[PDB]
Amino acid sequence: LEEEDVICDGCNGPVVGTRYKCSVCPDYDLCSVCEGKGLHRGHTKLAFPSP
Ligand SMILES: [Zn+2]
Ligand SMILES: [Zn+2]
Repeated sequence: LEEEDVICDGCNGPVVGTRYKCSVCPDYDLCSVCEGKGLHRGHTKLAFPSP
């Protein structure tokens, strides 16, 4: 089947658990690893569960 998966704009890895979606940039997300590394710090991101 076709599934919609979230891939990290930082490491191209899967975004599972908590996803950080930028509130300004279009279709931009980070995994918790890339967030921890402090990527995309200039913009406010939305943090919510990624099932
Ligand atoms: Zn990442
Ligand atoms: Zn942004």
